[PDB]
Amino acid sequence: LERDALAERYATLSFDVQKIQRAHQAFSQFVGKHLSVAFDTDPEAEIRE
Amino acid sequence: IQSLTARAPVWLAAQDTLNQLCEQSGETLASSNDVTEYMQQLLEREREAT
Repeated sequence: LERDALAERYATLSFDVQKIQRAHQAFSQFVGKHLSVAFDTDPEAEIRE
Repeated sequence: IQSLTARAPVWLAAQDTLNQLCEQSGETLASSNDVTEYMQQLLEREREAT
């Protein structure tokens, strides 16, 4: 019964680690594909103008 | 010409430091997408090192 809570907490921690790793990998991939135009101006407003 | 002139030194400066930065890295950078690839590689190497 005691170790049940330990396992639950460990599972939460492992899931958190996984989520953080997934977010990091997504960001790494993102920047790999994404920095070139990141935070650049909107063409749509310019084209409308 | 004016536009180009205004942009002339900047481009050169862009190259200059780039070269230094390109030299700062063992790999030579040749394209903006290649630059982003090297950057994300550097991020992954940093993450693994930490």
